[PDB]
Amino acid sequence: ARILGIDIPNQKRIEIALTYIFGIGLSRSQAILKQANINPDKRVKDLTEEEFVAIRNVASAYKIEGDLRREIALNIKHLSEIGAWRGLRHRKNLPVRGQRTRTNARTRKGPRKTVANKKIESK
Amino acid sequence: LTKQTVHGRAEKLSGKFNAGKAFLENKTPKKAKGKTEEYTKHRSLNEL
Amino acid sequence: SRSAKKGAFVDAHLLKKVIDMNKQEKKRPIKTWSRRSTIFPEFVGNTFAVHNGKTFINVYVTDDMVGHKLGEFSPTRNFKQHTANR
Amino acid sequence: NAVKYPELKIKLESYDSTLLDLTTKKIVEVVKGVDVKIKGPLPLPTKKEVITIIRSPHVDKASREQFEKNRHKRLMILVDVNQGAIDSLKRIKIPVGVTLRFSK
Amino acid sequence: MRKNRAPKRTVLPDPVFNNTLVTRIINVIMEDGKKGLAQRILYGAFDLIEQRTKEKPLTVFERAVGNVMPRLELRVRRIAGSNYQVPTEVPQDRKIALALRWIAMFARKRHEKTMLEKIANEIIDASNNTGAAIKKKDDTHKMAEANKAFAHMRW
Amino acid sequence: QSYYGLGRRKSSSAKVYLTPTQDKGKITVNRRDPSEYFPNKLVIQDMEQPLDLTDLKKNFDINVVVKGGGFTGQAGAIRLGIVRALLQFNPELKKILKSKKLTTRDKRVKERKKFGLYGARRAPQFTKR
Amino acid sequence: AKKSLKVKQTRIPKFAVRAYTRCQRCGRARAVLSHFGVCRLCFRELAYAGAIPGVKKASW
RNA sequence: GGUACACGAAAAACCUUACCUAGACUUGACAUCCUUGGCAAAAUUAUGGAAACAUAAUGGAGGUUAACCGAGUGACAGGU
RNA sequence: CAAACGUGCUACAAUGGCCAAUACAAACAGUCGCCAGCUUGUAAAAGUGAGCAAAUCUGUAAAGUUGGUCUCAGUUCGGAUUGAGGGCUGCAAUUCGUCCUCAUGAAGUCGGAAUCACUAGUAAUCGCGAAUCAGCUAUGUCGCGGUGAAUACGUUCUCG
Ligand SMILES: [Mg+2]
Ligand SMILES: [Mg+2]
Ligand SMILES: [Mg+2]
Ligand SMILES: [Mg+2]
Ligand SMILES: [Mg+2]
Ligand SMILES: [Mg+2]
Ligand SMILES: [Mg+2]
Ligand SMILES: [Mg+2]
Ligand SMILES: [Mg+2]
Ligand SMILES: [Mg+2]
Ligand SMILES: [Mg+2]
Ligand SMILES: [Mg+2]
Ligand SMILES: [Mg+2]
Ligand SMILES: [Mg+2]
Ligand SMILES: [Mg+2]
Ligand SMILES: [Mg+2]
Ligand SMILES: [Zn+2]
Repeated sequence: ARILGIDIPNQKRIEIALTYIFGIGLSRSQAILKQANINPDKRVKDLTEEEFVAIRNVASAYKIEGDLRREIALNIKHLSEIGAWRGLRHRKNLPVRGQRTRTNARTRKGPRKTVANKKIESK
Repeated sequence: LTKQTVHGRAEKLSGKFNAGKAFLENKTPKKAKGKTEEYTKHRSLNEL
Repeated sequence: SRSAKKGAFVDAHLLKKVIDMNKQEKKRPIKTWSRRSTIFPEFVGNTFAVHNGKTFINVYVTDDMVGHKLGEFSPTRNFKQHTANR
Repeated sequence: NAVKYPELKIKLESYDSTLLDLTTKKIVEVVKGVDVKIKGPLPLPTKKEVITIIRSPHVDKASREQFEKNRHKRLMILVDVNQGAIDSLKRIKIPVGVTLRFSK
Repeated sequence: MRKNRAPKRTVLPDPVFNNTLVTRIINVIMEDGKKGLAQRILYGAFDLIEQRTKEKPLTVFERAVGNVMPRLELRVRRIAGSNYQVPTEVPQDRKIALALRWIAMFARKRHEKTMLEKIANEIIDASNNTGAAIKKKDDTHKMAEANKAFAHMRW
Repeated sequence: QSYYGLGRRKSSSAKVYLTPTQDKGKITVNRRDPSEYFPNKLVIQDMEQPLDLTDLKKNFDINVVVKGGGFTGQAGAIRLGIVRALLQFNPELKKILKSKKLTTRDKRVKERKKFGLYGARRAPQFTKR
Repeated sequence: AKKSLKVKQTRIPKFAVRAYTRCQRCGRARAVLSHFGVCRLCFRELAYAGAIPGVKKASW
């Protein structure tokens, strides 16, 4: 569309269109929506320039969607440049919080790389 | 062109360390174990 | 996470040694068993020997490591390679 | 003539049932042998607690038995008592199991 | 190894069109134990049928379900390799029941939209002997006709 | 001359009051319109199932008090309640009502969960291997 | 190592959260009924002798 | 194997805990029997302390030793 | 923690997602507790604070009914993972507590060979309570109720 480099679907309502932006989710989209007073359920294609400037202004007032990626990136580098054990745990692509790593937590380990289970000839 | 800096952390957390240190120096040994008290019996025939 | 009213937490044994050790110029590693003490602004510049479980690993605190817990910058277990079962 | 106690609300509870009925019969008989208008020996719902315990010592959680303990409850409210009833109330001797909740 | 024949629960006459069979198909489309939801879905489809076919919904439903009802049933009987099938005459109760089960099963797989229109289209598509349930009935009938020889031996 | 009936089903009482009237029955459940007290999911006919095949033209004013259960269980209670009140006005009605088995407590209640089982009759998955 | 833990449990600890409940007849630590202060396998023996008034077998 | 695998465990941050690394103890943290006295154990405040534990303090309910507080003392206690 | 298996939860959706209004339970538990109402807070919760030693007071029932919207998309599905800010318990939450808010949005569109349970208030499903417990991704265990099915012709095969 016209809001920064994001191309919000044209045939979709504005409150979901704001979610399509990286730095704006759903709850925060409603906050901008209520604050700007623009009524929801108004398809973005059937919207005028008067709303397109106010919404951009409040979005600019909030944290820029493009800066958040580098903000998370600096934070990981900030965590790794300290030498924290949590940083180390985030370092080797493993659960950072307290999640178990015995039989689960594959969403951070990608696909399974099947090895060879021990050979049991009986005892 | 740079708008100086708006980060640096510290300051915000600094107030938190001050709050924690003030608590630690405040610490009063108010050790206790309980709440409501009395009204604890099984009654009788008021004299048997 | 940790509440506001409570604030931070040090055992106050580590705090007393740090105050004494900062005044003394010829500082040496401080042997602390308290992995539970959060790093306070005054800790900056000192070095500590946190008990990993077996030995005392030396950590040099900076103006950046401020805020987390003193045991968080040291490990406790070690795993580096498996072994083919079959 | 006097009262000295209006609305004497006797409450009964016990782990056993037959003893509870027996105590109500004895209480009613004495209190009607004196000049008191008993409202009636009404029954209250019995609070039942159940504890589940595994039979086996080490393994087999599936085999677990159960036990129960019923708190049978009754209510009895006396309108006017007076010394004539109260003094006779001293010689009642309530079997241990029954528990009294005299509320004056 | 049982020697006892199971009892049967009542079928209940329908509450609208007074056609028992409606309650059966309601129970068939049941999912998650929602009696309410299922009635609504089904009843909405008759209203769509009115809007489209301009005829009585009960008559259309009978014309669809009665046309779908099969005649022969193929029971699997293995001896040594594979199974030689055996065509047997299915009872009247099972005839309606099997018809209803197929109607629902091909209805919850159509490319259409909300299952109201989905299920509505299947029944109207089955009143003219051209649909998905029809093909299933056609296939089993042809399989039975092909395996006519072994019908004499059952067990 | 009113009539009283007490039905029950799934731990749900019922107090049905049969009052002679000649100005439309005006079915009523717990001082509220039946269409609002029930999901009106066509459940209203059921309670009237024994009051339909005989008659409702006698315009019996119904005063229903039900306290307990869900909504089908409450409906089951009043049908039995309607039938039990019906057993005081023209004992002939009983015969035909007995036939359809509309004068019997359903006796069906939810079973107790058993230990080692995931429900009344369910059981854990069995793994041999 | 049983006797020392039993004695330590009776003794008051230096922190409130350091206090746990152990069976009073035996020394079993886990599966202790606070309603009776008796572990699950002593409660069975006691219940089968009539020592606890009112605990009868259940039929539900 | 069926008859193990949301099992013992109806609650592993400390405690639990039976494991490892360390800092401390030896008729012992707990008990009896014996010669012998009771004019305490607690808890808490100080200093050193990771805390165990030490050195100083209010010296403590009570009942004259009942229970326990001890000394001496070898049989022994103790072992998940 | 390179991996494998068992038992469950959540899903892959319009028999649905979200929002608003709203009707109907049983059982159990409760004075270091249940906590009503009120005030503050986007919320977890905090403060005030009655009532209840209990058929009295407290522990919001949800599915369900109606209305609005989505219009079949890896999406207003799905919630994982990750970053930050908060609340509670507790000396103490980094190893290793959980809850809330914001941010992100993995896989997954019905699952191969082969397997499990169930014969009515049962299967399926929706909530509620208790035990151990200061607190606890118990989705576990033991209980309670709401809605509520389909099928059994027969012993030829299969297991015991
Ligand atoms: Mg964990
Ligand atoms: Mg032992
Ligand atoms: Mg075995
Ligand atoms: Mg431990
Ligand atoms: Mg003295
Ligand atoms: Mg003496
Ligand atoms: Mg031994
Ligand atoms: Mg389960
Ligand atoms: Mg909807
Ligand atoms: Mg009242
Ligand atoms: Mg995909
Ligand atoms: Mg989702
Ligand atoms: Mg944490
Ligand atoms: Mg699809
Ligand atoms: Mg059976
Ligand atoms: Mg399910
Ligand atoms: Zn025990």
